[PDB]
Amino acid sequence: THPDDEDSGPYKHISPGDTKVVVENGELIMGILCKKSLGTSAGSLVHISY
Amino acid sequence: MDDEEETYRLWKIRKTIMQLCHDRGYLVTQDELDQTLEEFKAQSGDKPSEGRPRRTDLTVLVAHNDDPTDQMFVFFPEEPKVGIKTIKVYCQRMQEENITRALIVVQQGMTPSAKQSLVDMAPKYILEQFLQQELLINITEHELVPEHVVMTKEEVTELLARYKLRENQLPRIQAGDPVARYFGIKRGQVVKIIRPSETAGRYITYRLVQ
Amino acid sequence: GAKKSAIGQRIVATLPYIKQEVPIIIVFRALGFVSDRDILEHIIYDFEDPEMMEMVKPSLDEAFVIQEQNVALNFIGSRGAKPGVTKEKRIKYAKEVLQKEMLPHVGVSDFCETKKAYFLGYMVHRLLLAALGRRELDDRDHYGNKR
Amino acid sequence: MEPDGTYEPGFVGIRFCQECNNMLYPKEDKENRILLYACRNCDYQQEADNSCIYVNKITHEVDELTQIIADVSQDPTLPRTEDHPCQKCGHKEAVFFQSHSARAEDAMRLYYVCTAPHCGHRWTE
Amino acid sequence: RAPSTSDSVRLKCREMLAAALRTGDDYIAIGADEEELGSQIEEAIYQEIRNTDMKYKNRVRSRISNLKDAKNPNLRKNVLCGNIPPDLFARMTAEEMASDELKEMRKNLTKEAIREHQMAKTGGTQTDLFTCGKCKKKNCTYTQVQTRSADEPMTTFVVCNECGNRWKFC
Amino acid sequence: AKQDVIEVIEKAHNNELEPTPGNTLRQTFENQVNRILNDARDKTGSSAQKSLSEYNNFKSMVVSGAKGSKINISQVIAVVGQQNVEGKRIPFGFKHRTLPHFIKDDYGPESRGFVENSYLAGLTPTEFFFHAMGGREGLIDTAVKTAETGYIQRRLIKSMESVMVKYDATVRNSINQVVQLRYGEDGLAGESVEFQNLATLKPSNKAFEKKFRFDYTNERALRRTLQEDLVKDVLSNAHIQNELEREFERMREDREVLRVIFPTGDSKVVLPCNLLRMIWNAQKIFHINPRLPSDLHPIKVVEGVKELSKKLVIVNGDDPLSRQAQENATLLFNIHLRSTLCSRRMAEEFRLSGEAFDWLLGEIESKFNQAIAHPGEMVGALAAQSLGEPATQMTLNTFHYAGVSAKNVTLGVPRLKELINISKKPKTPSLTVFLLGQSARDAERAKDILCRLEHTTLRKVTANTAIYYDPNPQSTVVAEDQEWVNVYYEMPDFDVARISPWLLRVELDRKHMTDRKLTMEQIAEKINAGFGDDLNCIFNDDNAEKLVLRIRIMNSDENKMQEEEEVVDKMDDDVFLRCIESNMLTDMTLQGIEQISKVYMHLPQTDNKKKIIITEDGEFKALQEWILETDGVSLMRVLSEKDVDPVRTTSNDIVEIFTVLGIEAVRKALERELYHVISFDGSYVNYRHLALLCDTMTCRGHLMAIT
Ligand SMILES: [Zn+2]
Ligand SMILES: [Zn+2]
Ligand SMILES: [Zn+2]
Repeated sequence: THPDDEDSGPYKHISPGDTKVVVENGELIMGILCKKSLGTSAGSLVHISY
Repeated sequence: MDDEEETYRLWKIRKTIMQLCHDRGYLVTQDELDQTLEEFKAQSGDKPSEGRPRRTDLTVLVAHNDDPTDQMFVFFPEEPKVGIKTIKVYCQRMQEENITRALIVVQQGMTPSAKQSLVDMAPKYILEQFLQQELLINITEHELVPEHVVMTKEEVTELLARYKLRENQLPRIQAGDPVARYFGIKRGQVVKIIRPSETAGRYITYRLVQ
Repeated sequence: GAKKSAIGQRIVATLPYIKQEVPIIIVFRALGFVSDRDILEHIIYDFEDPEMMEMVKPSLDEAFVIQEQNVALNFIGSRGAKPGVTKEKRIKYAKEVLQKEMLPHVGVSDFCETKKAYFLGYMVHRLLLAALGRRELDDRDHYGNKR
Repeated sequence: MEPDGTYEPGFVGIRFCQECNNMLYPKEDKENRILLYACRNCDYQQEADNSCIYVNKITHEVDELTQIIADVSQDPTLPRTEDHPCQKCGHKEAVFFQSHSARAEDAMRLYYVCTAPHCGHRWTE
Repeated sequence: RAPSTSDSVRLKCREMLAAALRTGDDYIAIGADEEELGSQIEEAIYQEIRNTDMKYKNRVRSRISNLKDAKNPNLRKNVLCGNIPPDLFARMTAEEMASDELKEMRKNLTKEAIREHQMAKTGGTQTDLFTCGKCKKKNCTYTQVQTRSADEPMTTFVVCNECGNRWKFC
Repeated sequence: AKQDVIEVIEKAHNNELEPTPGNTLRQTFENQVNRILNDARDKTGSSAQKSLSEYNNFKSMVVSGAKGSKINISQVIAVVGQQNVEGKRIPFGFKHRTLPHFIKDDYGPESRGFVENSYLAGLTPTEFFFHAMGGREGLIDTAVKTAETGYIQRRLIKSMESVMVKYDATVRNSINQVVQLRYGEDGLAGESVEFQNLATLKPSNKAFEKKFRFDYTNERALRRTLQEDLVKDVLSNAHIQNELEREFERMREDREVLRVIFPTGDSKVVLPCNLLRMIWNAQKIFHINPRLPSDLHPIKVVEGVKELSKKLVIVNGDDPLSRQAQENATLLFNIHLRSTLCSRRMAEEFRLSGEAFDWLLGEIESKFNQAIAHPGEMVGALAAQSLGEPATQMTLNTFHYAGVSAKNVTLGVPRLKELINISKKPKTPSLTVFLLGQSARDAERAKDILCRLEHTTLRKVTANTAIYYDPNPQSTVVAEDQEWVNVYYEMPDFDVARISPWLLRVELDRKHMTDRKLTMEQIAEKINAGFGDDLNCIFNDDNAEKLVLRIRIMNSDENKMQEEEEVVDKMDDDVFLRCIESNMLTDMTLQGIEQISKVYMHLPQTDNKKKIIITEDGEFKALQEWILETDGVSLMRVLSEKDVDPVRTTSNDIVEIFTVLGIEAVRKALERELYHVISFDGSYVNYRHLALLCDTMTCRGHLMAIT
């Protein structure tokens, strides 16, 4: 997603920043879904589901 | 002035034929493989009396692979364009020497009657023909070109048996293909192409010569 | 080959579906202006510039083989008309084509053969300007040049 | 000679026969050791004034102050300039422009034409 | 001593090298023998060439041309006073000459313009936006193609030339 | 920004801008204003995206990626920017003008097609018409691309249709010839693959050793009882130490082969299963706490991976050739599988238990065995549509060239059509020469090779030519040369009575002559060699202020005594001197000898991924350098020149590659060229499809264009 500070923000200690999406055991833990999560992407939720 | 390049070239083509002799397996000296430009210049003591028949002297024999069945013979004609007359004497020379294969490196081109005559030599001793400019650099070192290894007729028999194919059904390669010419292979022989693969890492193919 | 070589000066003319190309100076001689000083004047009446005049110079040299209007008409006829026998109809046939089919809009009569020659020359001049680069090529789409 | 010279030997591409009014061509006189010009269709002949018979390229006849007529000064579409001084007449106001040719040579440099009837003078800056 | 000779052509080449050394009378103020030196030069050239070939002749003339330069009489004066030995004069390997000055600058300037012919050719775009998630550099290019599109909308494509890496906006 | 453009126009009219490399001064100027206007659009574009509030629905559509994008926000809120057509600013339609509303020659932004307004404020009248011009290029492009791609796709399917994977899993066409021994060289399915990272390409040899090696010396860190449980009891085992030491020995050898396979250093490969996501599925379900101690025996891991390696059948057989086929074909998945499931990796990072690992082995076995492609399938047809589809996507003649040189390496569909036809005469053939190490870090060596490679004809080197009448040089009309004539009295002193009195004099440009580093004796020797001894040449010193060359023509002396009538038909020598002058220019091929000349440019590459080398630390490194890029084809000879790289020198032209490097080298080069054209959009067509395409065209030695 546009969000945060590519290349150096996640290293800025991970103040969860909520941007990045994490799903675990079939439950959405954090983040916001977009075309990169849901779209025709190589690693989208939809691809993994299939 | 251009004469001075020549020495680099004469060094350079001799070295490529050595690798060519070495890949065919004719056992050249490691030192001849290792021979530097400075040594070669030292070997013919450069700088004197130019246009001298160094190449007639450069003519070399090469003996071997695994079974000392005579040898292979390498000839550098002095003439820019070689005609049948030089070939006929050379033929007298190969016959006297009783050699089994002859490689001739012509500086510009061969007369078509000589190529014809080279064709008619096919039953007896084999004659192989390289254009000096294509030989002047080792093409087999180039990055595009995967490792080629020729197989014996027995290995081909086992290959066709184990996959259950016909000779006709394999991928073909030109008899004039620069690489096929490099090994000097004839029809019916198979080359094993070994390639790097993005997805296999290594991939092995075969091509029947056509 | 060893002619002078230089092909990039050899100006020729297609006349309307004449089976063969014709050199432009021959066309001028067919119009009747046999004097080279006059032909040169008709191409460019401002001969203060040696470069363009030198540029046409090998085509004048190429024309030299013939210097009579009748012969030049017979020449265009043979370069136009299928093979035959007499020369004279060929000159007449060549003459009516040269008169009527050559730029009809400037005239369709004998009495305006000279004026037509002037228009051919501005046209060769129009051509030479582009080859020197003195004048930009015409645009293939400029609506100003459409009807 | 000197570096600060020029090469305009006077390329005389025109010297027609005084009689038949056609072009003269070079030809040798070995007897007199002199170049002569003769018409091919007749005997008339005359000696040359130069040893040259042909030249090619100059590559840079930058051709900056020729062909372009002063009267271009009248054209309403050309930019009038408030930039002063006709280097000839003590009057400002000049029309200027550039290249306007296909042998553009890469001459981005501006050409200025004085517009008052006193010069018609054409310089460059 | 000057090495013995008998060939008439060699003798005249020495005479011309001597005659070139006579230019501007500098030889007088220094008082150095131009005939012995020209002979030593010529011998040294001949020791290189070993005959009187066109190439030797060209070398004699270029040696002559170096002596007859109007803008650099100091080269001759350097040879006349022995600041340049004949064996050095005999060879043009050691460059060509640089005391008329401006021409050396110009050749240097030529060496600039062909080096100017190397500079980037024509560097590109240079938008400089997003940081790459591989080689950690912001030097990046973006591609804008297919406007409106059929069903793959004018998405924004960003490529890191720095390591041939490409990703999309969002 | 507008004041800054007026400022650059002011500099340009002063004649002092100083041009950019390889460009005319207008191009330098045009490249510069174009940089300023683009920077102007992007600066305000970045300002508008900042200025948007959280609640902008327009930003909400852009961010989900639903429809539309950043540039649209730029155009509606900010400023629309420079329009262009054919990749350049709006042409001068009328005499030197775009519209009669402007002054002649007005390079300003607005006057030549920059739109200052946003769609929201509305466009001004000229901008609207220059915008309507920008509107056509896209409508027309649409109508053409639809016709061309429809045709390219049909031809492609029509070739490959009969190829298909047979039940012994070799891929063969209609007459039953073999295309591949295994489909896609591994026999996997394209819909079951995934992108994966190769752990063993990890930089630094020391770093690899640290992260992978299972230590036995046990650092005083609760060793043996930290992480692992009962494994503290097998620390005394000699056999277990030697077997793992054997494992690490395979990993150094695999790491060495894998470095040969991927010289560029990319870790992204398509492979089945995605072993890492599975380990995560495995950890998550069994409720594995990574802080709690382990419960897994290392030998169970090593042997289990061996057994799994044997279970992953892709080539059934038993004789030496089948074992080699099995081993080599799934080499890349096998080295990956050992790298992921490594004992030290398993124990430290993934913390899996014994039950979880045994289950994990069972799923990878089931997924890998399921991944193998289904024989019977139509593979040939499948590939043609996956190739056909990107020709559908984008670009017909749009220019996005960022390789700091010529447009060359034509982008998009017309280039695809060339590879598809194997055109004997491409519209824009090319060739990339890389340079030997020393000559690659130095400019001056690079300049000397560059001049040797270039192909320039004497016509380019000549400033001017003249032909003079001068029987007596000793009193030549060119009094300044007079000093040279005395200089050349001994220059064959006798046949001056015999040589023709006709003189050709040539003057050479000083900068251009120097640039080629030529010397006069080279020219004299070249021209002498071309025309012969009959062509008597003399020349002045290369250091005179007016560099000049003088040409005469000598005859055959003895025999020319007017025997019959002179078998030349009495050709005047002047006229003949023009033919000599013509041909001397058009023929003389010094340094470069054929069709390429100095077309050059020279380039510095630091941006790309070139010269990737190994270092003694073990890691990969960048090596910036000079490389020569040419616009012509002569690969056979150009390879043999000195200091030219005989290894990485390449050409985009597949017919020349065929002549020199044979059919296998075609198969690769054509793949790279087809991969490279698809890669411009970077939609990433799966490689297995292009391998199949290349194999069909190169199947039978001779090139089989699909025409
Ligand atoms: Zn006359
Ligand atoms: Zn004035
Ligand atoms: Zn990067």
